Amino acid sequence: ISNCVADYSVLYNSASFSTFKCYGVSPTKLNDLCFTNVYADSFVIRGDE
Amino acid sequence: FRKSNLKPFERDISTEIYQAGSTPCNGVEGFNCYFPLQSYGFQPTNGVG
Repeated sequence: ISNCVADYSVLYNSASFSTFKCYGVSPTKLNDLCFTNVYADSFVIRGDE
Repeated sequence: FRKSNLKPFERDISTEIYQAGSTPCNGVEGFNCYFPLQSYGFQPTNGVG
């Protein structure tokens, strides 16, 4: 996922997700820095593992 | 967690809970809401660092 402007509204505070926390990055004001590229992996894991 | 940075030679103990998002968290924890004082793990099963 390249050449974006990433609006993290629905991921952070409009969320319905079991967790939202990022290793080594403060997930509260992640808007005011950026990186070369960011990706998206998706797999199917049951609610214990 | 803290709303703002500290001033020099100041100390402040307040065991309130820290909110980020759109939820009033007064006395009760929940989503976008955390408890600040999380402790250390010091073991002799480690190296220097």
